[PDB]
Amino acid sequence: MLQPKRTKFRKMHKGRNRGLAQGTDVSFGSFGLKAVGRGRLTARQIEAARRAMTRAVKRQGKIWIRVFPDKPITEKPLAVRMGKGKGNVEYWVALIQPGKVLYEMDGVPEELAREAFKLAAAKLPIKTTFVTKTVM
Amino acid sequence: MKKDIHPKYEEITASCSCGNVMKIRSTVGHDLNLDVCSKCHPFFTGKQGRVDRFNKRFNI
Amino acid sequence: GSTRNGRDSEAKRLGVKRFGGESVLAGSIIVRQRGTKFHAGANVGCGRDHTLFAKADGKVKFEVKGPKNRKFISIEAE
Amino acid sequence: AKLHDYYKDEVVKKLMTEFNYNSVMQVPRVEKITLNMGVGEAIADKKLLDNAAADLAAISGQKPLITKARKSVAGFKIRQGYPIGCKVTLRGERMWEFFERLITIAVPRIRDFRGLSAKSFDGRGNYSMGVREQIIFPEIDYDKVDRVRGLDITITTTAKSDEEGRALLAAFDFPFR
Amino acid sequence: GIREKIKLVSSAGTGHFYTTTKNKRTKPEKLELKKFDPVVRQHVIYKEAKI
Amino acid sequence: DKKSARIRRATRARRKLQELGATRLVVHRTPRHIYAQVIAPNGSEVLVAASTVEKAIAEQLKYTGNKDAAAAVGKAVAERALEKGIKDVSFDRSGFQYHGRVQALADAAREAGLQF
RNA sequence: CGGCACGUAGCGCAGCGGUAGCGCACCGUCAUGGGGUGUCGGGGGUCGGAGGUUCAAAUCCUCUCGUGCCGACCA
RNA sequence: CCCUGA
RNA sequence: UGCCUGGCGGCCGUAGCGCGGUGGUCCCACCUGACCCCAUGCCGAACUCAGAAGUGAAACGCCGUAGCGCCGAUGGUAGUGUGGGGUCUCCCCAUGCGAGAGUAGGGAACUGCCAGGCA
RNA sequence: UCUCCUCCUAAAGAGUAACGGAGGAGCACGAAGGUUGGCUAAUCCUGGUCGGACAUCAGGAGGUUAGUGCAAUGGCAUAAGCCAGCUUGACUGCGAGCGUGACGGCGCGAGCAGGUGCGAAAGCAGGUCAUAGUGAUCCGGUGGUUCUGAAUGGAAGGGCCA
RNA sequence: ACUUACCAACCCGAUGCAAACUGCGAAUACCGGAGAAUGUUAUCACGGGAGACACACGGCGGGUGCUAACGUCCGUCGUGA
Ligand SMILES: [Mg+2]
Ligand SMILES: [Mg+2]
Ligand SMILES: [Mg+2]
Ligand SMILES: [Mg+2]
Ligand SMILES: [Mg+2]
Ligand SMILES: [Mg+2]
Ligand SMILES: [Mg+2]
Ligand SMILES: [Mg+2]
Ligand SMILES: [Mg+2]
Ligand SMILES: [Mg+2]
Ligand SMILES: [Mg+2]
Ligand SMILES: [Mg+2]
Ligand SMILES: [Mg+2]
Ligand SMILES: [Mg+2]
Ligand SMILES: [Mg+2]
Ligand SMILES: [Mg+2]
Ligand SMILES: [Mg+2]
Ligand SMILES: [Mg+2]
Ligand SMILES: [Zn+2]
Repeated sequence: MLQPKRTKFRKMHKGRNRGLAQGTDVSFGSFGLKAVGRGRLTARQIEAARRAMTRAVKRQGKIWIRVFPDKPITEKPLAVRMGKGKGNVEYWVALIQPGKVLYEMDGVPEELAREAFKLAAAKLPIKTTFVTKTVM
Repeated sequence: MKKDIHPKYEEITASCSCGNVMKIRSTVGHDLNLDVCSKCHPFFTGKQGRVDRFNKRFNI
Repeated sequence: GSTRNGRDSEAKRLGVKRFGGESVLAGSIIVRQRGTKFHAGANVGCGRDHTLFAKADGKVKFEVKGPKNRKFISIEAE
Repeated sequence: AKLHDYYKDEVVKKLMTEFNYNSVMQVPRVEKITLNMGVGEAIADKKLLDNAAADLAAISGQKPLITKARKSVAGFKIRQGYPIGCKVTLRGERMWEFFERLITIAVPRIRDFRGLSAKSFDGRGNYSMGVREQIIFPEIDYDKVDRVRGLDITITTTAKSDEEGRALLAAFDFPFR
Repeated sequence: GIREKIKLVSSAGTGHFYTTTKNKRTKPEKLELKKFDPVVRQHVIYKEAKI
Repeated sequence: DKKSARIRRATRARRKLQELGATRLVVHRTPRHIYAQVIAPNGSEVLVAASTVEKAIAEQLKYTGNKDAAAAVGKAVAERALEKGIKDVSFDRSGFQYHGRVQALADAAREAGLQF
């Protein structure tokens, strides 16, 4: 479960998630799972997808996680009246814009990479596609 | 040099027992009688086995 | 539930009071600032809270000058 | 003045022949000699620092600067601005006379002397050494001492490299081992 | 806080006094300064006195 | 470095005189010579100049790098300034300590007639 | 759920900008033919964990985990 | 103040 | 009128670093002495004075070279004012403004006043 | 929690809310103020007696990553940072003009008169690098000033200035 | 002296994120000036008289909430009032 070791501040504003993403190319490995929809990726979701990939490939090849959940999300408990302070931090998300290469993989044939990325795309909450490294 | 704050520093004579006489400004006041200098120290001049001792003690 | 926050200070109303090209009288404040974000040029004085005031009549003139590229305010005499 | 005249007449010629220089200004000079004493037990007894100042003054023929702490240190329980050492700087005539005193008298009087390390250059040609017992200087009489002390000596030189610095000191016949 | 009020009264006898503060524990000795006395319109010596 | 340290010392006084718009008598000093220039309030146009490297002073001078040389240069630059009709300049020592040769030049100009 | 009080040697407690202490317990020697009592004398502690300020934190501040105390009322 | 069973 | 040098500026990295070379008649710097004018919380190191034997070693100036720093289009993109629209967490259309980064490239500054040396 | 300061929210002038997110103040200082002169940091590496990861010394690399009496922001090399000499401008009466508030009030200020400090002079100095360090009115206390003084002369009391 | 089931600071190269990061940086908005046309002075000052200080929703920009509420609190515009 990914989380920053320390941050300057514990709570952040909600903010907005407009625009299209940077880091949209396959940079290190040969194949990539790229997000086409827009949303948030919980650290639990990222972990579940990574576990599914690594188990599908059986620990050959190399896997890069190109996103990191650095934004804390708060929640209020039940039976708490609205308005008495910002709530407590519960989990961390990574905001995703379209075209954002979430995961990336090398050292494995294309069909096995496609199958592993299919299992992880089934674990993720947003729309994805499979992309290949292109020379320029 | 500042005045009146520095120690008295006048020229004296140092004689070493190897026959050496030298003159230096120094703060000790009286003359100096030296046991060794740079001209008679063995390091400066250049003055600085089991089978052997076994053979010497048990020559046959 | 209770918060440790909730305090703020009343805003000091800083910023450029008379802008570039405006005609001023003697003694008019041009900017109010914390520190010399802008420096005083010709016919502009720096008061103790680093406030730049027009030392003579004329028009305000903003410029950049110097080896550190610092922003100066001058009064060009009319 | 004796070793300074010795420098001017033969050491510059020796270094010219040795290193194929083009300028007598390029031939290295001995710039200064700095003597320092770390008297860090002044925090317990400040008067002992005054004793060490009198000691260094008698050795070098010059009133010393009482050096204080650059910044406060946790382990040694010193505060910034607190006097913990003393230092003299020797330039010119007094530097040459002290250098002669050292290399002729005080160095042969070292207990168990086998020579000085040739690795004691700071990578730039400057030399540093330590004196364990100030009694090696004849300026300090024996039965007037209260505590055995030491000091350290830094010959700062305008030479560019370690080879040049050790060549200069060897041309002055500095007892390297 | 620990800094308490004092006045500096004239040495010219005009009855004029300035008022300042003073830290009594660190600096117990009295304060005198040459300042301007507008009654005689000259600079004279002001010495410490109690409020 | 000596020149950069001296320029750092001189910058404050020069910038104050620039703000005040004063006609500057700037003095420069070397081991061998000494230089003086009266310079306009815009700071770019040299009104008058006098120095020991000029033959018209160096012939009368014995050695160009002492206080007699500085006094001669000060009297010279003062008489040219009064001939051109300035009469009111402010001294700019350029970071040299106002002492010795710089003081001798400034005193020589002050007796010869420049007002500072 | 809200506060507010403490975590210090094996145990029970003081100390809350510099030193860490007390009693019982343990150990070594005496006393007794032997044990207990008693007499002589030692040693023992990341100061709950961890990190921010500071010359420097058991101490000031914050997060965290236990325990204890007082309120979770009117409908 | 004490003294494990035969 | 050309070249070199010193002082004061304009502008403030296309102008600063690095690397290689070069200059000493003048100028500049190092330099040579210091009881003095003056100075070191010790020291003529620095500040200062009296000078001119030596050297351009360091420094400085000039010259050359892209390893950097720096400048930088055109086209596209992001954003966005006004009007309209959708599948309305976010976009799209008409129209006006239009970056940041990157790319081709540029790039080893230019210039004014006074004074001195050489031709 | 209630007054005051700093940042964000706050939508590139100002201002702008919530039991929104984070921190501070209720002082200090006759030098920690004025001026003249001078100086430049943090950290690391190498060498060096005790001395060690870390004291003082020497050299290099570095370039403000330091510093600022105390939070945070904005400033600072001409230093506003650091060291010394002499000092009291931490003055008295005023003040063109301007900023900021509903008002009470609060802030900036060239310049004029008198007297001063530092400086060789130009100059700078009406507290501190700036922004917090606070409290209306009433009623009284103390010092000066006949300004008033219930028939008159005083006085009490009142006024004005501190 | 060796090996790593290993953990890794500086620097270098490649990739992201930030309301409380900035060597860059718009659109708008605001301040000042000049010029034409248009507008029943639409602007400012002074005086007489008030009311009002319980707002609602919709669009855009945000805090808060669950980018929940015909929720709550701000900025700007529109309509209802
Ligand atoms: Mg029993
Ligand atoms: Mg010299
Ligand atoms: Mg050279
Ligand atoms: Mg561009
Ligand atoms: Mg170059
Ligand atoms: Mg604003
Ligand atoms: Mg706005
Ligand atoms: Mg409003
Ligand atoms: Mg101060
Ligand atoms: Mg100064
Ligand atoms: Mg100051
Ligand atoms: Mg302050
Ligand atoms: Mg009466
Ligand atoms: Mg009566
Ligand atoms: Mg009265
Ligand atoms: Mg209301
Ligand atoms: Mg509303
Ligand atoms: Mg509503
Ligand atoms: Zn001998």
